[PDB]
Amino acid sequence: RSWRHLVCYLCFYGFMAQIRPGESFITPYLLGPDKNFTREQVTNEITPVLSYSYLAVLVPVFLLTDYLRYTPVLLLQGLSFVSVWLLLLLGHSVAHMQLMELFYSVTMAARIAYSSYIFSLVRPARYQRVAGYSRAAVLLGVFTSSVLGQLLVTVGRVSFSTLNYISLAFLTFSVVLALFLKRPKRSLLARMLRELGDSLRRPQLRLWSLWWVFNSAGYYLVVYYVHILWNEVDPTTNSARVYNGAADAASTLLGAITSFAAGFVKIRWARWSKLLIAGVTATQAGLVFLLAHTRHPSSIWLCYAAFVLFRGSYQFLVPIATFQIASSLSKELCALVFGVNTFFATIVKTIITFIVSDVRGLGLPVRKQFQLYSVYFLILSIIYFLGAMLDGLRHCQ
Repeated sequence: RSWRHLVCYLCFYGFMAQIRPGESFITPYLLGPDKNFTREQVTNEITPVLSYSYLAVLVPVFLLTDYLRYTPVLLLQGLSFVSVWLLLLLGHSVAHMQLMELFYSVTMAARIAYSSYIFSLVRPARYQRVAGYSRAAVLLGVFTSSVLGQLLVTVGRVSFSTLNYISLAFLTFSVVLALFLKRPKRSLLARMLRELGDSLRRPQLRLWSLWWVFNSAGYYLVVYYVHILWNEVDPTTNSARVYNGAADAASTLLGAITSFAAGFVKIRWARWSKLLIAGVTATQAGLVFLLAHTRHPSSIWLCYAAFVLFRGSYQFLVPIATFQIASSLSKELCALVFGVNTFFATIVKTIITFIVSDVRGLGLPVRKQFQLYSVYFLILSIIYFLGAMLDGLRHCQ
């Protein structure tokens, strides 16, 4: 009886909090006529601050979430989203946008807290069902937010400034709603070290761990800079012409459908893993190279298709990795295993972005940067293919 109230309220809160209309249109807004911002300043100054701040903030945020009750951190995440949008709306110089990226890193940092919170509150026996409902609700919210924003701008022909104002009310409502949710009762050691040592010896785990470390950072870099590349391809003379949100919605739908597929044959494809990684990485590298090589104004639709295909391809691979990693370990150690992996991936991403894009260095523009990322992904694919071939060589004997 009373259980249903919280069961629906958690899903409602998640769905409402994923309603960010202007998130996908932030990059065009920065380059819009109303703001005297150059593309090179955006590409060389802002996102490096995002990456560095993410690396700086990750570990303390997770440790605070685990030590403290989750509800404070969830409220902090909502408040951080509010602050990010306020700074974006009132940003007046490059330093303001740098601070905005600093705050947005915090919001990005606490996304994983939600799953742990839901796991803590719900009874262990009923955890699976409620977790599935929550994942469905949050994915639906993410899918509908971009659709709502893009449809509002496209046919409504509303200006960009209006869109962010509309988004602000939704963010305020999200934080207000989040404030109410009840805090978990009680979710607060050589055994952990022994378990980590024992599990680490497993062969299957290391491959996926390295994949998560490197390919994840590459994918995140591509995701960050793709919007700037799109703006470079075509000027946004008219607000309606842009369809950034539509690509995000399509990518969300494709990722959902393909992730559904992974579970269908996750076990049946366990034996063949290196070859699968090589094949997927090859397609990702080809798509990145295609994005880099497209310069004609009228091919923009094909660029959108390549991007949605790339994001879908990356999304397809995640569930298999999560399943393979989780099986050996236990719930207690899973969060630590994921956290360490995430931290190493962020360190790698920080190094790469500081080298390629950060000032006081190469500082290459977006085009050559994507051209370099293409070679990076191709090298990863070649390494995986060579490893698979070496493994197969012994199998014959």
